[PDB]
Amino acid sequence: PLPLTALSPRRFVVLLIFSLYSLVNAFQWIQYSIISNVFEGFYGVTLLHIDWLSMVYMLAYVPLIFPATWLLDTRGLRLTALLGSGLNCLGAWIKCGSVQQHLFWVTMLGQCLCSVAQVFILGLPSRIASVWFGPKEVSTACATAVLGNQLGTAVGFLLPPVLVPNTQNDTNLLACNISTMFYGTSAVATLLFILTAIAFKEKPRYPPSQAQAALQDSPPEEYSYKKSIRNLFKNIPFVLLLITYGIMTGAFYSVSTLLNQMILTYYEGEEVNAGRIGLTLVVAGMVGSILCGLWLDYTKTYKQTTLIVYILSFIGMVIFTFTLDLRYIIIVFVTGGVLGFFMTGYLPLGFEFAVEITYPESEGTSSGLLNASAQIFGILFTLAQGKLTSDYGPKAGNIFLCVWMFIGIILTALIKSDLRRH
Ligand SMILES: CC(C)CCC[C@@H](C)[C@H]1CC[C@H]2[C@@H]3CC=C4C[C@@H](OC(=O)CCC(=O)O)CC[C@]4(C)[C@H]3CC[C@]12C
Ligand SMILES: CC(C)CCC[C@@H](C)[C@H]1CC[C@H]2[C@@H]3CC=C4C[C@@H](OC(=O)CCC(=O)O)CC[C@]4(C)[C@H]3CC[C@]12C
Ligand SMILES: CC(C)CCC[C@@H](C)[C@H]1CC[C@H]2[C@@H]3CC=C4C[C@@H](OC(=O)CCC(=O)O)CC[C@]4(C)[C@H]3CC[C@]12C
Repeated sequence: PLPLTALSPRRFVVLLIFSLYSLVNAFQWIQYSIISNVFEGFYGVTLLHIDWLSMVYMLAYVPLIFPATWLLDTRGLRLTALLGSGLNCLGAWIKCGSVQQHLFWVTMLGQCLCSVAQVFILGLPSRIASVWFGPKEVSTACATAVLGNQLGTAVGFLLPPVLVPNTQNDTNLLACNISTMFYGTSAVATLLFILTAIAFKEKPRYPPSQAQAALQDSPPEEYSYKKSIRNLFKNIPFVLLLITYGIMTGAFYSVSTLLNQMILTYYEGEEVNAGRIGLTLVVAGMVGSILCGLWLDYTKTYKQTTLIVYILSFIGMVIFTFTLDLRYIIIVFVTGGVLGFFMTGYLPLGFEFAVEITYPESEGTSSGLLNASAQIFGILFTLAQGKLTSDYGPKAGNIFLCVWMFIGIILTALIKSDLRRH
């Protein structure tokens, strides 16, 4: 109680503003893929181009996460938030000027800018929660921050199909709809960036928590990211957890990117239904994350719960694979909901397991490695599954995903640890 601790209303504002612009970023990640056929027709490109529009996020994250983490640690929260918001706004504005049949590269540049923004955006939740919220409010603030990005992904799934119908016959109408969507996104991003500039302060006048007061009082300490990574790789259980988490997240990313292709293969004129399926998957994933966190809290064992969740995710993936072609959209809805539930439920559990197993290694390095593995696996799975679907049909790529999930289960079982919640 020696230092003075107080809570300011501005924290909520900050938690809102980030949760908004981060949301927007997530939207921009999946806007193209969900209507990938429409953009393919408009730009006269192949589906691989639209897949790369989504994979640029993953590609940009891998080489910039560690530099971004260092910048956040050294310069503070405000600079990172401003960078993320401004980059997202600039990417949206560039996309606004990319609405033409011969200007795909402008949209690619805007998407790359949004990808660079994501690197700054993704790391802010926990740091903001610690800096601006008290001990009891930290968990809720972090949950809201992550839910912002998840809701952004869900909205990116749902909205573009409604906003941009597949009017390939009329180029003017398609261009007008794409321009409307881009201008709306740009306006929202600009407003959020202005709000971040005006109100997003570095930290409150007084620390919200005693732990935050101690952290701020402590002098800065330099950390060697390379040494931390080398020590982490020595931990074979952590390597196995990294591989499994990357496999699962990459499978989710590949399914999200190629969902439109799989749905359009068997159901025609169902882009809106595909977006609804994606939104159902994301919402079920949120619910599964909450329920799996509760299950882990009750049972208190990382290994058993993680393995069971992985097995359930594999079963759901197989069910979706072998039910997609039944030509019933409701079955696709249910299977996608179950699959997203289990897949997104796995992610927090695996992340916590990897963070705890790596102790006392810095959480930043482990988080960066986990996310980089997720991005790499997502890129590889997206490429392989897209090629398989184009050449042999969605079932081949889905079976490839199922095989990778089975390999992930095998790796998870091989993990040797008795770690328990403390
Ligand atoms: C600044 C950071 C975020 C990195 C940004 C990198 C991108 C500008 C690069 C990385 C991978 C590239 C893609 C890698 C492979 C392809 C497939 C390629 O396909 C063809 O040329 C097919 C031609 C045919 O149809 O015969 C077209 C370019 C494209 C989309 C590339 C476009 C430019 C990309 C997205
Ligand atoms: C498990 C599979 C699927 C993914 C494995 C990924 C790693 C092997 C790669 C991915 C990103 C890489 C990092 C990307 C950027 C940098 C910054 C780079 O900075 C420097 O050159 C200076 C470092 C210093 O200050 O000592 C050092 C290597 C490092 C940490 C890299 C180390 C190796 C990493 C973690
Ligand atoms: C850990 C990594 C290295 C695993 C890689 C596994 C791939 C080599 C497998 C996984 C899914 C397989 C595909 C699943 C389904 C099919 C459909 C299949 O269709 C056919 O024409 C033959 C069967 C039939 O008659 O229906 C042809 C092989 C193919 C593309 C398979 C080719 C081999 C794939 C890509």
